[PDB]
Amino acid sequence: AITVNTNVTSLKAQKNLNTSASDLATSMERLSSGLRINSAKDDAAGLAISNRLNS
Amino acid sequence: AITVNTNVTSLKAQKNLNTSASDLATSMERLSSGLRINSAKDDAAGLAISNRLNS
Amino acid sequence: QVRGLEVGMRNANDAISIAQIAEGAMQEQTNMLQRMRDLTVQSENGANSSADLSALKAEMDQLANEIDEIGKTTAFGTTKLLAGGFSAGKNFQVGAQDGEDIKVTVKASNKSSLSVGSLGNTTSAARASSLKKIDAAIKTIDAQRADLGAIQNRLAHNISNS
Amino acid sequence: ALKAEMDQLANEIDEIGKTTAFGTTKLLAGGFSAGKNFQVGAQDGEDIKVTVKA
Amino acid sequence: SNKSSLSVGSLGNTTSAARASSLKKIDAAIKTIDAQRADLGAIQNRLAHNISNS
Amino acid sequence: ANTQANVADAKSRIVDVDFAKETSQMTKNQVLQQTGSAMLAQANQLPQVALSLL
Repeated sequence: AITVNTNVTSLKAQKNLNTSASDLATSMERLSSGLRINSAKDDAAGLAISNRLNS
Repeated sequence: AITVNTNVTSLKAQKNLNTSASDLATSMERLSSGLRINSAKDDAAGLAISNRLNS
Repeated sequence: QVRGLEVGMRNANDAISIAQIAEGAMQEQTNMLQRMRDLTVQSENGANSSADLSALKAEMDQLANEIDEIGKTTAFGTTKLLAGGFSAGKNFQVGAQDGEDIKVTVKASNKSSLSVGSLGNTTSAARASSLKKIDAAIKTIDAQRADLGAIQNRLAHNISNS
Repeated sequence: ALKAEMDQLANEIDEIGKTTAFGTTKLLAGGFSAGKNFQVGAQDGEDIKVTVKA
Repeated sequence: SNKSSLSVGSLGNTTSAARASSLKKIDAAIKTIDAQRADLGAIQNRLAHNISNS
Repeated sequence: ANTQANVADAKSRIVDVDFAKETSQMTKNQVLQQTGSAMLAQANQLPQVALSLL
């Protein structure tokens, strides 16, 4: 069909572009900080193990 | 999202860069002076113990 | 269904925001507890006198005051997050139909609930007791941060599927 | 800690299982386990069956 | 068809149960309007055929 | 500093526009404007069948 009111290819392209931008921002943060684990989003058990090793 | 009005990656990079600059300035001061304790910010009990040993 | 999924993704991003603020607040608390642990280990030195012990304890008290301040001050606009208002979680409807929702739970974390608000260092037994309670506090903050991280991962997958 | 994250992931697998719909009809809960027919031709019996299990 | 016959004239949102109740009644109202529009459309089709035959 | 970053992120999620979505909506409405203009210009020529009958 040739339709004007809905465009699905654009929706899917938007979602892919957003995923790529998120990944790039995460990498930029990790290079700026120098650490792999900046939150518990990253690795939760490693956070606690590293707190104990830090103590 | 692709936004122009707010940039959070830049905010976080600014904070990391400021932390690094502060640490470098502290180290430079300590090497220029030759002392570990330049203020009571550094070690408060050691300051008093060292005042008594100096007496 | 389309319109409800749009609003539900908005609610999910709100939940991610709340969890991210609280999780970031707990890191400074961990940092200050590590500092107090070092001060407590330094108190166990047979060359310290009462004046040195008083200096060490004055800094411990200031650190406990800042832990309490972070506990009562953290907010999302005007609603408090670390004071006990999320101890029984709040629901965010992340779908188009009723009952499709995720619960965000945060317990209170301050110098009174962490049991670090009355530590001493003037006697050997007091130092031992302070060491044990600081280690326990570090453990409980780790557990809270673990649960908030799991919630954030879950919300990411859910937004992708929507 | 590891197991707490495993449990949250299993909860989200269950949520996707019960939530997926076409408007208001559920798709991954077992309603298509014995498939439904769509008549794709002009005469009776010319049809295709779509089967989805829970 | 008005806010009194559709039962949407007193909806609340201050409590969890009030939100659930409001959701159910809004969905029901959408359904009843759909049914009315269906019957009016059938009537219009019928009148078209009848005018053609006349 | 931490809290300022997280709260500015939170506010941006609510207030700021999405360019990827909004440019798509703009292009759709552009095409619809051109189509509706053509269709209205063609619609204003319907009373000229009477001149043929006349």
